[PDB]
Amino acid sequence: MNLFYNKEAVGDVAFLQINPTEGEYNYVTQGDVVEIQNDGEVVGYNIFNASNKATLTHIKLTETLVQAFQKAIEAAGFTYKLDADFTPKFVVGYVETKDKHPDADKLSVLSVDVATEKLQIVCGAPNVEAGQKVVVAKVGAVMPSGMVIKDAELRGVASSGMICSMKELGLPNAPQEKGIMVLSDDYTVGQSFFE
Amino acid sequence: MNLFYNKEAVGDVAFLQINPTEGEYNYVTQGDVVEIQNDGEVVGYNIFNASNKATLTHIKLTETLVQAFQKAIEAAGFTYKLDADFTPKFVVGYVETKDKHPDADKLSVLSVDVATEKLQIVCGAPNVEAGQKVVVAKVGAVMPSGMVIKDAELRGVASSGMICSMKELGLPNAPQEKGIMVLSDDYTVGQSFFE
Amino acid sequence: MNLFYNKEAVGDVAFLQINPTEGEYNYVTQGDVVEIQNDGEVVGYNIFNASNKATLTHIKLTETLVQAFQKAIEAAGFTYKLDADFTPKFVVGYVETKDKHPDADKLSVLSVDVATEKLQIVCGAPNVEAGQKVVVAKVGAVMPSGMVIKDAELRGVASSGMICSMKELGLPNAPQEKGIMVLSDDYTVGQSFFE
Amino acid sequence: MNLFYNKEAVGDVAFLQINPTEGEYNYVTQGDVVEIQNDGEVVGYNIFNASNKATLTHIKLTETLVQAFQKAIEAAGFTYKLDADFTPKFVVGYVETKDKHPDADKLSVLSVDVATEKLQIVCGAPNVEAGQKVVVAKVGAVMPSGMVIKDAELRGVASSGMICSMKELGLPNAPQEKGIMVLSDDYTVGQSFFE
Repeated sequence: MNLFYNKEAVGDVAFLQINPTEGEYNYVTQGDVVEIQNDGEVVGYNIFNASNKATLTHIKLTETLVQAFQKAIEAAGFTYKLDADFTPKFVVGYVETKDKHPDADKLSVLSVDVATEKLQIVCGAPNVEAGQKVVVAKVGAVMPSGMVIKDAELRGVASSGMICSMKELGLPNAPQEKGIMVLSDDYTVGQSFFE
Repeated sequence: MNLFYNKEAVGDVAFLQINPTEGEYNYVTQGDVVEIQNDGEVVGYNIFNASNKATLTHIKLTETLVQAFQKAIEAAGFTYKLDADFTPKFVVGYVETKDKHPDADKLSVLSVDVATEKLQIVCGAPNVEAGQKVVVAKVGAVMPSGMVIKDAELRGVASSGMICSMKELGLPNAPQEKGIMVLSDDYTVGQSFFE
Repeated sequence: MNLFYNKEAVGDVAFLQINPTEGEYNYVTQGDVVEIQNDGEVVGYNIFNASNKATLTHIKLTETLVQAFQKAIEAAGFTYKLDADFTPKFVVGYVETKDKHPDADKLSVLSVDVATEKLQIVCGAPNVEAGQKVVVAKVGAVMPSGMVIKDAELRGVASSGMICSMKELGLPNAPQEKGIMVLSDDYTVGQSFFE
Repeated sequence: MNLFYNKEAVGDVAFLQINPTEGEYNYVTQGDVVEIQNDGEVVGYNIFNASNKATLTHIKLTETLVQAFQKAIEAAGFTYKLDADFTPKFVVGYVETKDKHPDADKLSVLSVDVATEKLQIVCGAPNVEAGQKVVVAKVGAVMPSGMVIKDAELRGVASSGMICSMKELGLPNAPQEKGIMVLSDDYTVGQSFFE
């Protein structure tokens, strides 16, 4: 399974994610695309001669590649629709309020304005404070360490996203200061942190 | 959603992996460990004050960490029993036979001896041949590019594992030769490729 | 040779570093250590059976390894002394003053307090301002991109160090904001940026 | 300084490369290019407004960039001529002969055919043998670990290059087999290992 931990950043909480049992795989083939599914849900695709269906010349998914594949599976007759939400998941947010977690003690529940909406995320970073601009890994974001941010819940209260630190953003070497990263007012709430 | 493709080493086929949207999540809390489950299956754990339950000072799961966590969730009253498989997933294999794929043309179906068992994997690498010792990414292995090797099937015939190339093993720069990597007889079938 | 360039963070200035060409190497051998020198200067060492002289089990020099090697070359009779400073080269600095470069136009000359001393560094980053706390790569620091910060000079005025940006500090993905990184007052002038 | 050590691949010999303490730097300015030199040798260049002199939009030197810079420093009046060696440094070589090192015991002196020439390199890798095709890091090559291969000498006999192993070529994880890498006959002597 997977394990995420970060004392000074989020808190002295370990997060174990487990992949559940998987049934036998089924393969529905049509033309050059084979739809593979486990149970009733589709769990993947094997599209052949992909080179003549998409520009594939460390291949990383892009809104345009997904479009190409979507176009191909559709041309094959399948109706399933690939996740095509390429909205930035790492964004600049503003910490409106910070309050004590009702029953955690070293954790705070924050209300972070992220422009498109306001997120309630639980954070244990000792350096976080209201009035700060920070980068939040919204639900869906994929952490360098592997973990995928989900609509979690920390000891009772819901948490939708994570306040990032240098490490979280991908910094190779461990920084002297390990709390979360505080951006200058220069940054704009709602804007993507990455280009 | 994961995407694998490597015209040179595997073949001109793109493997898309999808995780079917998980329903609601339920949280059963007892002491410092919260058992989280989706449907009836447990899908994870949030163990708090993990630092005083395990030695957590790029945290990667080890038989000993899992033991620590298992001891903690049990002490909390839960009966679920965490996984393991720490058996090496990248191993040295021997290509016993190589035959033409009944209906693929540029793909071959191989029978690879991996000591503990014999695997039938489909490979399109132009340089692969019978009599070669090679490194196979068995089912379960996690490819640097993200994808997780599964009990697949390529155009009809089953494929359990993947014959690796320099890139697949994690080589930073693209090598001149892009087929799969052929090891010298020095290597032992069944042994892990990594330390 | 190597080439450094970072319009947005330092200025429209291409940095070419060049290694002059050496010649004849001489080898003075004593016991297990061979002192190699070019001209009259020592340019290296080959210490044999190093395993029984130091703990070498991506080997990176540490104050302690250098000590071990120093002890060995001395025990061999050589008097040369290895440079073992190890003082942090990436530190938090305070921008005291910012003035226009006498004849550059898009560059500013800054006076940065770095606790142990005050450094005059020339910077073209558009977002830098007096009153800001920033991380400076002092003379000697080794930039991820290869270049080694030296007691430079930009169009006339001397520059001892470089004001860093996300990229410079080792961030994998290009950030939306490309100027230099502005730290919060939380940071302490003179302290190392890295742990 | 750098450090290199591969007990199993190269030998129980630690190589220290030392950066000879350079005195002052001198700056000769003409137009937009400043020629910087240490002693009498030129050690670099700072060409300003480089964007309007070359196409600079992880900047890595190319025969064309060097041409652009060369054209600029010349237009400024300087006569120095940029080096820039672009011949592959990591190549496929053939181990013609392998003999015992006259006085090292666990080292062998090899005669490696590299097509353009024959190199005498000293190697301690236990798995190396005559008749093998291997990848050699010729003089000039830059090892991932930092060190720069030079016209060395190991306990008496000269060594021009290094026989590489997985680690040396940049493999992230430590391999089970740590000797040098033996290529299949498929590889061609003299050809670059990297694309």
